[PDB]
Amino acid sequence: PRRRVAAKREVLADPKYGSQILAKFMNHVMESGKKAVAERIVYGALDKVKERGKADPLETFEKALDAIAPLVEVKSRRVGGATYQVPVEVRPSRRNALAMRWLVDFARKRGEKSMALRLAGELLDAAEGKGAAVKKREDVHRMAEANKAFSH
Amino acid sequence: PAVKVKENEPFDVALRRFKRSCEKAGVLAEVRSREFYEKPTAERKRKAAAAVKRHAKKVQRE
Amino acid sequence: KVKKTVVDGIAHIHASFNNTIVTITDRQGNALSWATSGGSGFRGSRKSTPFAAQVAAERAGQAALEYGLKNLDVNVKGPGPGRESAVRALNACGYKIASITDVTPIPHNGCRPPKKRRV
RNA sequence: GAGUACGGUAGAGGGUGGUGGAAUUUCCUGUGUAGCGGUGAAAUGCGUAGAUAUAGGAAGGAACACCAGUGGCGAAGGCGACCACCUGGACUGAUACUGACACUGAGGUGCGAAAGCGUGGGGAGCAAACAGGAUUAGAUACCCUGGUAGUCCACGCCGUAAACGAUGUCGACUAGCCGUUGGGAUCGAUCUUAGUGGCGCAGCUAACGCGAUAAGUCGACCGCCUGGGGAGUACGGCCGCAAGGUUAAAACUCAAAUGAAUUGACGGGGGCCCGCACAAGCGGUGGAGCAUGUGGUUUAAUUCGAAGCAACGCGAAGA
Ligand SMILES: [Mg+2]
Ligand SMILES: [Mg+2]
Ligand SMILES: [Mg+2]
Ligand SMILES: [Mg+2]
Ligand SMILES: [Mg+2]
Ligand SMILES: [Mg+2]
Ligand SMILES: [Mg+2]
Ligand SMILES: [Mg+2]
Ligand SMILES: [Mg+2]
Ligand SMILES: [Mg+2]
Ligand SMILES: [Mg+2]
Ligand SMILES: [Mg+2]
Ligand SMILES: [Mg+2]
Ligand SMILES: [Mg+2]
Ligand SMILES: [Mg+2]
Ligand SMILES: [Mg+2]
Ligand SMILES: [Mg+2]
Ligand SMILES: [Mg+2]
Ligand SMILES: [Mg+2]
Ligand SMILES: [Mg+2]
Ligand SMILES: [Mg+2]
Ligand SMILES: [Mg+2]
Ligand SMILES: [Mg+2]
Ligand SMILES: [Mg+2]
Ligand SMILES: [Mg+2]
Ligand SMILES: [Mg+2]
Ligand SMILES: [Mg+2]
Ligand SMILES: [Mg+2]
Ligand SMILES: [Mg+2]
Ligand SMILES: [Mg+2]
Ligand SMILES: [Mg+2]
Ligand SMILES: [Mg+2]
Ligand SMILES: [Mg+2]
Ligand SMILES: [Mg+2]
Ligand SMILES: [Mg+2]
Ligand SMILES: [Mg+2]
Ligand SMILES: [Mg+2]
Ligand SMILES: [Mg+2]
Ligand SMILES: [Mg+2]
Ligand SMILES: [Mg+2]
Ligand SMILES: [Mg+2]
Repeated sequence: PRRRVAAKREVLADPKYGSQILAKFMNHVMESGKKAVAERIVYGALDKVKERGKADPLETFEKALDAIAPLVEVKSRRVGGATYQVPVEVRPSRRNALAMRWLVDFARKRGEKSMALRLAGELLDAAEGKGAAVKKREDVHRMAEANKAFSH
Repeated sequence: PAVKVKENEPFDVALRRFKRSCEKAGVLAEVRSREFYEKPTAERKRKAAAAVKRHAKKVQRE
Repeated sequence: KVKKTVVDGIAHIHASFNNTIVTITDRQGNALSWATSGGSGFRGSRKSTPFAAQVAAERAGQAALEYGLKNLDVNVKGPGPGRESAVRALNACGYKIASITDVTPIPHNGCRPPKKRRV
């Protein structure tokens, strides 16, 4: 807007795990106002992660998130005569939402049985970085690096 | 124009001194003032405008 | 398969608006290594940016490091951008900046410049 | 009033020669190798027949950074490197001298930017014409790469410019304040001249504005105007080598053309500010079938109305 008066309502409604990042992932994965469906999907994926990896799924989710969080991104700018793209570093808050959005978007289109094992596969892949989300993050990064002549 | 490096001075005083000397010499101004031919009518017009602005600025302090 | 050594050379920066050219010679002015912002792979407006100047200068310095060259007199000529970027690029390569001079030519009256653009 | 004689001051005032440094270009030679150049982005063009860059040498032409200023000089046009020679004028101080010798000026006489013309030289950079590449619907343009006359010199011609302060020359009067360029006096200060700028009281003006450098108050002489077009054109005369210049109508046609200022609107003028206007996100329409309204076509009739946003599940909350 033009005022900068908009507030920031805080939502932290983790039922049993008591995690903040999990709550925002819930809000991201929720569709058409179906909270219960999101709860069941995310918890099934989490339980699959647990039954697969001996490590506790909390830290696996955290390290998958921290391996998909970008640092800089390319943004278009209207110079008045040319189509230019400038690299800008991410705001510390925005990278979490970017990672969540990328993860859910890439998980939505696997083609396997259900989003339980879809999100399970994505979390395992991004835990060390063999998922498509990490590849596209690296592609965005290499855009930003190849457009470093502007930088500023 | 030219800069002296001495007493193992860090590579921060060197560039600052070089820039200060260059702007003292006004190399950039002179080279910018010659990229195109600038006809004597425009000469006199620009100088008259500079004179009127300079006198207005001088008066405006009182 | 020809080899020769040299110490305490001079590096030239030619920084025009469109492009910047970096070259290295001895005190006798014999070319050893040169690099251009056009050759660094920019080919356009980017070629004018100071970052391209940094890349070209460091590339030429790293190419010329094969001859030793423990000392440099770097001299710059031209009003284009990247006038000082190439200096720091050369300092990154690991040379000793003995002196920095400008050799920008300034005619006293000279020939008349071209007609003014109407854009 | 006007002028003469005598010391000084400043100045890109004019003319003829000579000499400097920076830079561009071209040629030769060494090192070196894959780009240079240019643009809004490109391409033409220049490059492995070795370019650009880089170092040294040579040739030639032209303009004279910094000083530089609301600065100076000149009748105007105009005049910036340095030195020598020839030469005009102006400011400045005292004394002496001539004793109205003054102002203006139809005709005439000269000087007169640039472009242009003639004869002969010279030719680096720039650059009409021209060639090629772009942009575009087209682009005989703006942009890019080249490029001839010309720009320079000598002699001759041409006589024009928004040749402008859009303000003829000469003389005398009329409150003040702040600068600045030359020169004087009196004790940094005060006064006084000749210029060059900024404000401002009266006064003037349609208004803008001018205001001791009048567009105020007055004198002397000269030039010019009489609605807009046709037209500064035609014919005649006089000049010019030519280009053309100068003097200068009429028929016909219209009821206006015009100056200054006021309010609004507008701008690919400027400055602030606001709105799901962008940006940051979510979800759709435009693709399918069906419902519904409209346009068109058909019909005997498809009953009238609504038509950019501000018509089209609208009058019609029931053919
Ligand atoms: Mg150019
Ligand atoms: Mg060369
Ligand atoms: Mg040379
Ligand atoms: Mg004059
Ligand atoms: Mg001429
Ligand atoms: Mg001619
Ligand atoms: Mg001639
Ligand atoms: Mg000739
Ligand atoms: Mg030429
Ligand atoms: Mg051209
Ligand atoms: Mg050319
Ligand atoms: Mg040429
Ligand atoms: Mg001709
Ligand atoms: Mg001549
Ligand atoms: Mg004039
Ligand atoms: Mg007149
Ligand atoms: Mg008039
Ligand atoms: Mg007169
Ligand atoms: Mg008068
Ligand atoms: Mg007289
Ligand atoms: Mg008079
Ligand atoms: Mg008088
Ligand atoms: Mg006034
Ligand atoms: Mg009047
Ligand atoms: Mg009047
Ligand atoms: Mg009378
Ligand atoms: Mg009279
Ligand atoms: Mg009179
Ligand atoms: Mg008439
Ligand atoms: Mg009439
Ligand atoms: Mg008439
Ligand atoms: Mg005529
Ligand atoms: Mg007739
Ligand atoms: Mg005639
Ligand atoms: Mg008007
Ligand atoms: Mg408007
Ligand atoms: Mg948006
Ligand atoms: Mg549809
Ligand atoms: Mg359709
Ligand atoms: Mg109807
Ligand atoms: Mg509706």
